[PDB]
Amino acid sequence: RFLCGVVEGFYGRPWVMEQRKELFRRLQKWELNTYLYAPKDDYKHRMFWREMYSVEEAEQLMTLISAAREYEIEFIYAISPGLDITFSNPKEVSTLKRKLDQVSQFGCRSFALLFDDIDHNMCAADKEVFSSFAHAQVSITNEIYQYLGEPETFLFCPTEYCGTFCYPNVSQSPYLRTVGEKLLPGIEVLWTGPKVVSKEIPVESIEEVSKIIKRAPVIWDNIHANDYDQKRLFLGPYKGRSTELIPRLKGVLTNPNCEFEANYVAIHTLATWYKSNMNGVRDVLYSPQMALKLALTEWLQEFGVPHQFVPGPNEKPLYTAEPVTLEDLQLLADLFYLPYEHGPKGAQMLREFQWLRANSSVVSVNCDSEKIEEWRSRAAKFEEMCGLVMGMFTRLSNCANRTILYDMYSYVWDIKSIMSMVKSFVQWLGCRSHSSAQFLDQEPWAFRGGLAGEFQRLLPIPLTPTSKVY
Amino acid sequence: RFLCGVVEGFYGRPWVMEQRKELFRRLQKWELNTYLYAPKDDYKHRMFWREMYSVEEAEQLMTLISAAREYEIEFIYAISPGLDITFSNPKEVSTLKRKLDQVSQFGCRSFALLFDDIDHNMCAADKEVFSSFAHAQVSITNEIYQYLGEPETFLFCPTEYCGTFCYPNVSQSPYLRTVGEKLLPGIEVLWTGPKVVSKEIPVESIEEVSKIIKRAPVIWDNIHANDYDQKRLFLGPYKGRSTELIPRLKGVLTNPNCEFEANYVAIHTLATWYKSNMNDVLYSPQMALKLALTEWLQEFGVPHQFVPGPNEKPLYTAEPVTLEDLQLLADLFYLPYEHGPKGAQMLREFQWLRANSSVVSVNKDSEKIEEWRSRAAKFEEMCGLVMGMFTRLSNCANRTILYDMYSYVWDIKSIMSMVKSFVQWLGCRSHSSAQFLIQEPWAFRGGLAGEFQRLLPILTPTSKVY
Repeated sequence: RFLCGVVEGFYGRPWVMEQRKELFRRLQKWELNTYLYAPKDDYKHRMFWREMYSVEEAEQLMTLISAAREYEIEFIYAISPGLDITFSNPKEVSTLKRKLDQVSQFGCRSFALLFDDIDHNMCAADKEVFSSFAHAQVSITNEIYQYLGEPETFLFCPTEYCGTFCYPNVSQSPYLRTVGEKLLPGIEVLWTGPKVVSKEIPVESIEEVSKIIKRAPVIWDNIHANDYDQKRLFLGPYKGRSTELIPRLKGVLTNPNCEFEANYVAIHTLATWYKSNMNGVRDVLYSPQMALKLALTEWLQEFGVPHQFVPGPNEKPLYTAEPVTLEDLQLLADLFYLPYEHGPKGAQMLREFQWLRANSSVVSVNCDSEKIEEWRSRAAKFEEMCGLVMGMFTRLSNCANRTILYDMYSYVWDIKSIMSMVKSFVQWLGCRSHSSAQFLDQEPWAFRGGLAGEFQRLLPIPLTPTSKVY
Repeated sequence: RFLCGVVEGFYGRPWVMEQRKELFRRLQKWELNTYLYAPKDDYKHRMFWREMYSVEEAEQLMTLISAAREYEIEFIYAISPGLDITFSNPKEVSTLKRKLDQVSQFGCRSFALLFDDIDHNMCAADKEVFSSFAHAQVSITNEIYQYLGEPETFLFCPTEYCGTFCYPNVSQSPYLRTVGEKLLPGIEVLWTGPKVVSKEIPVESIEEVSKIIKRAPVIWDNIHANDYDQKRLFLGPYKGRSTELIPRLKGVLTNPNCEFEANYVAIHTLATWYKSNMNDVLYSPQMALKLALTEWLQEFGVPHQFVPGPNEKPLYTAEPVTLEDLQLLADLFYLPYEHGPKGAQMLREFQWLRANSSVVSVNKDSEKIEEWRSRAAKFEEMCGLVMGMFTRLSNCANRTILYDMYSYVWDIKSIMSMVKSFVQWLGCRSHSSAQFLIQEPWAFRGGLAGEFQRLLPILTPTSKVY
């Protein structure tokens, strides 16, 4: 019995009910089994955790819970009271019971209390009653677990939810020692690995934490989360998590991109990883590369589905003729790959452009043959690759599935707009030994990224135009 | 008779029907009168301009046209065939007629042909028939204008839509000379000023273009457009266009932020500007901003109890969004070529602190050091105002407004938090051995796009993400 699935647990615009229902269908299809409702900014889940749902909201939740049951997906209702609950007040604890009990009357049998991203400071009244922040949390979590009839699945998200957050380290944390000792053993605890967004989750980091919390954790995986950086998106495969973790874990619930339709790879490849070693104990089962191909091959089929003039040899050919290919998606994913890694093709373009720039002088004076025919042929290879990015954009912009397009638009627009400008600059580097033109005062580009961008930059890390915005 | 209003004319996720209806209400309330339907990526407007609307799409457009009429707003249906059309083929010109006549059967009496953002290259068959790109455009525009009964309002968007796009300049462009000469005089021409996103639209730039096109243009204003840069948003006032342009113009239609609810300031201040000299002395950008923000505020407390003791945990949700929070948010996301007073100020203070950083990284020059400390503390407090702004907005009852703006407000507060941290660290340099970043997200900020952009020519802070 292993919880594998998705947690809607990020900041910003939550998913709407139609999308949650569609998620359940995808989860079932890929043989996953769990959804955890935890959208940080759905107002009645965290900020206003005290308010009961209205009649309409109640009707929408009942329908959603029914849809989970119909798709053989376990629906886990989480709540996040940690920003302002007075833990020692029994009127507050009753409010929390009332809320959760309203939800069980919607049909829900699984629950969670989340204490992620809050400070350690307690109010005066809670310090009189509890000796540490952990004691207060564990107390109300135990009291709520028991009030709900000790449900088969109840989750707890600690404030120290990753290696780096544990004062002073994982294995001596007083916060986690208390959680391990006092949190009832039927309750499961959530963990995100060594960091908030863990590049790898090694087996020993999980043995280490399993010992102080005294169970195998459920992983809350932020690998594909993109709420922390406006320009980023993650389409690369589930990676850096050994199939050997599966027997050492109670589950994995991935918290992925905000943009719903961008999560085809993230969820599909998680499912391939789980299925690969569903029944192992205490030979190379999962290949990230092969799983990416499986997922992109299957994602492609959705682009032609919504959600006969033929011009002569002399006439204007159809702008719309060419559909999105598999090679376009392999490329898109390599440009928007993983949090600590660009995909092979993007890393390559970046490396070639760095090289062209630092060897730029070779081509700005007057013929040095062997170095020069190297630069020209790498520069032409690079110009062709920039052309593949524009093609990828152009064909996506024409696909029949507009819902997928809109979710990804601003990302694909951004990369193609920047590759177009990079290509232009490489072209200009190759004219320096005969063109007098300079490259480019004030258009959009002087202010790129807005005010945020200016601060970020000051910290430690028949003649077509140039002045095109669109 | 002057067309003033909004054009939904940007790239990306278009507005949905509920939002367009709500726009009409806002337009009416602020005494504007025109909407121009032109969403670049609504598929049947440009890419697939040839396809007729389905029964459902047809029903939705009839409803929307009815709503425009009900709110005393002129609905102008635009279409953009320029990527694909063979101009010389009469089957193609007929397809275009069929499309537009389906739309007039929805109730629409006003139309537009847009040729923005396409190349000048014609196919072989069109060069046999037309001597220039302009001739071909003007021909089908005139043919369509006449077929529809020479309707009162018909617009044309040229390919050379701004000063910088005119080869070789505005006043000698063969493309614009042809447009001025041959485009029927009842048809109106769209223009965006000296540039795509014009900082100013001076009076003479409009006299200059008015003479070669031989009428007063309608302005298509991209001042507040934000489709060209993922991280940007514009909440500052309508600025850089004199009230004296009004008599020299047939209208102004603003193409604003993609995020619907962000356009409260952009549209309200445009309306204040028009009203000021319907028939700079008359209009103050600053005063117009205040008017619009004070009225915008009222929407935040509206959607779309336990009282803790002196000992107990105080409500996280207690403090509502203030007027001072919105003035600050707007100053951080102001205009395309200008930050608002408060953001320019924070930037200037932070630049100063950084370049005088050395003063505090050694030790006996007292007056310069007590200057740095007190400016550094003043700056730390201002970074705190940005976090306040964020946390109160994140608690407001109008969730629709919040969601439209969330990732921008999150981004600024997340960066000010990191800037503040760095200023704190600069003031420990004369005793702390700690380095700034000891990777986590920050090494890869902006993604691959960010790394290319950087190479073109001009509880720990790394560890906490949220």
